[PDB]
Amino acid sequence: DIQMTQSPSSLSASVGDRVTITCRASQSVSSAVAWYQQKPGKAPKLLIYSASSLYSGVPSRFSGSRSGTDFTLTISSLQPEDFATYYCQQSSFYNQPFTFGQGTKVEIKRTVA
Amino acid sequence: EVQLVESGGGLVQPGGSLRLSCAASGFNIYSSSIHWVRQAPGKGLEWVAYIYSYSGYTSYADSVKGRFTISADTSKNTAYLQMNSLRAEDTAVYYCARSLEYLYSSGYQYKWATGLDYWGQGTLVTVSSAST
Amino acid sequence: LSVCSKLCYAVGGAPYQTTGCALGFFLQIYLLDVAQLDPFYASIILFVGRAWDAITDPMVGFFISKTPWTRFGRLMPWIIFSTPFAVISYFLIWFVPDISTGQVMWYLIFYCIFQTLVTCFHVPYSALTMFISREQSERDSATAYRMTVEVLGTVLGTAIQGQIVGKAVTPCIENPPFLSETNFSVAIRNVNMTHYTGSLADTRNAYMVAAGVIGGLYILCAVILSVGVREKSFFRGLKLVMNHGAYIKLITGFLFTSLAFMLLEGNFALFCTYTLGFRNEFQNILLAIMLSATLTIPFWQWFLTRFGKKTAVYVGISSAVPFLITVVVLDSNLVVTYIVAVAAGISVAAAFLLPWSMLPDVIDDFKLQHPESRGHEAIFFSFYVFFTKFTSGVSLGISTLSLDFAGYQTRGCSQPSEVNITLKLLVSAVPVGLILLGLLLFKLYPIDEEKRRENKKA
Ligand SMILES: CC/C=C\C/C=C\C/C=C\CCCCCCCC(=O)OC[C@@H](O)COP(=O)(O)OCC[N+](C)(C)C
Ligand SMILES: *[C@@H]1O[C@H](CO)[C@@H](O)[C@H](O)[C@H]1NC(C)=O
Ligand SMILES: *[C@@H]1O[C@H](CO)[C@@H](O)[C@H](O)[C@H]1NC(C)=O
Repeated sequence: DIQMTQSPSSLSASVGDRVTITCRASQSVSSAVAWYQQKPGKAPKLLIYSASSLYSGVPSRFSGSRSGTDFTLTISSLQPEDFATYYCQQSSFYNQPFTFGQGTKVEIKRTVA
Repeated sequence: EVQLVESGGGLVQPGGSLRLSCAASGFNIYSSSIHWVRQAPGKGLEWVAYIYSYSGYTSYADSVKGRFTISADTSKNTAYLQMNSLRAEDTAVYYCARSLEYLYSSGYQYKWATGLDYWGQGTLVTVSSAST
Repeated sequence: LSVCSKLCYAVGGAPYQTTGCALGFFLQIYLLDVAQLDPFYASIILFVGRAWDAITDPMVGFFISKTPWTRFGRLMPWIIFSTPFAVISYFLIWFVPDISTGQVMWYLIFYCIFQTLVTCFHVPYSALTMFISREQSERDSATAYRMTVEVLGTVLGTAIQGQIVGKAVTPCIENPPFLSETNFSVAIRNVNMTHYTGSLADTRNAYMVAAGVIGGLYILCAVILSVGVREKSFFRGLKLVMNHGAYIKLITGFLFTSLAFMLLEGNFALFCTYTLGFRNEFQNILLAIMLSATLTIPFWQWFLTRFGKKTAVYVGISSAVPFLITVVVLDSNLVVTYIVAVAAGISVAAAFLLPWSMLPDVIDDFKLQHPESRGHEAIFFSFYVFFTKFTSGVSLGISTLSLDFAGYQTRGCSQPSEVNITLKLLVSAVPVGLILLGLLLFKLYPIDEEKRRENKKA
């Protein structure tokens, strides 16, 4: 099994901010990542497969990148409908268990009360 | 239009038999693959099993190997997940999901990968001696 | 005449060798990988093309001396006019057709046309020697220049076709882990290919670029040859060639050895990629082989001068056996592969330099056995070259056919077990068998460094 680890586990960012979520794969190479997004109480949605390939029907806000086994997902303009939990999955048949990451809960940012 | 509807849930006794069904519409199972992925109540997603319905190639998670058996039925176009010898920690919401097999480039080689493109709605199973 | 032309006549040997080299090594890899033809039809193409190259040599050799001395010369207009069509039909071999039906004919027709035209260029160029000048010393010096340039042209063809194609490696799809039959026809369905088809178009463009570069060298060398050089029965012969038994024994021996080595050429070009798994740097290995052979040829000349030629044949052609066994016995290693490659290059240089210098000795022995014969001296070279090329074509066809029967998978990145067993037998079992049978039939060759008599009499 490959230990996929999402380094931030709770992100705070208001509408418009540049959001970045990383997912370190323990194994060095020959792995793909698949980024999904899950709303509270709804099924996930495949956002980006092959670490850079947007799925058909997904807004262009999202962008993936493979930076030396450090897969990354970035949202350019966080629309107030992107407050969900983003998961990274080990998509590759060479590394068989397609285990998911921990998750990254994105929540609005404001002054603490 | 593609649609995946799950069936089979409710309460299970710890160490019981539950067959979860995943009925498909708008596509043929015998031509495509199916993943099953569970999400624990209040935890992250956890991949459970996978099947390529044409050849019959099944994979399982390290926690479910030898307990769960995935299969596919073309006479009904339905994926199946049989769950036997259930521990009181497999209670979750199970989603079946069509895969999207693609090829990623590793140098000159084009290796195979799979992404769960369309997800089912998920059904809730509670493995417990007494709940709710 | 003087070096004012002996240098211009030299470069003319390059077009035949570069085109002939880049083909011989890479063509089987082309039709199987970037052209993606059925290995049955690829075997048909290879066999028929090399057999047609063998057939068109005496055809063209007879077609001359029947053509009149024009205002440009008699042998020169052949070279002047065959070059455009030669480079055209050579570019179209390394070009994938624009049709879905009749892909095999697109390669048969153009490979055969290129063979015919490169023959109409090489055979009048070869026969141009006897009309360069009247002094035999000048013709021998021009022949030495030409053979030097031909070896260097083998080197250039290998280097160019390997470095241009090496920049865009052929894409391979790993065996589908979710499939048992290893068929791609099922896996590719419902799967995007724009990336794979893009990489395939990249390697096809690399092959087209290499074809264009080699054709440009062809055109340039032909123009230099045409501007710097200005020139000034048979059934009985075939019945007579079978009455010189020593020549026949030399032919059987050297033919078995040369056949082994050309089998090595083709099936090793494929084997280095698919069995050993060095798909990324097999061009470097081929270039190392060719460079070792070319730099070690002069050593073999010194060896011929030191010992007998019958000792050099044994030592040189036998040096290949242990390394050819080693390369298949021990697992893949790019440090061991380079060593077996340089040893095989040395042995290749030996096995191809020895006949070229031992055949004139049987010519001199025939000049003493039947010392009244006029003509009937290049019939020996013609027979030897025909039975070299025809047999090499038959063997390459049978090799690709056996690879077809072993279940060769196109687009694959790891071939089945039977294909690897065959690629190991076609480099060690069959080639070493042929090498030993050749060196055993060479024990039946009478001149055993008794050439002193044939020399003093002359
Ligand atoms: C594993 C190896 C794979 C492939 C290698 C096998 C075949 C391809 C290579 C060559 C095929 C071309 C064969 C055509 C005839 C042989 C050419 C040859 O190699 O014949 C030697 C000749 O070239 C000597 O010319 P040299 O440069 O020695 O000058 C001589 C100077 N002098 C006269 C004073 C001694
Ligand atoms: C596998 O490939 C062979 C050769 O292309 C073909 O004849 C056969 O029908 C294929 N099998 C399938 C499509 O399952
Ligand atoms: C495959 O992906 C490419 C982008 O890399 C896209 O242009 C093409 O339309 C896709 N084709 C299919 C069959 O979806």
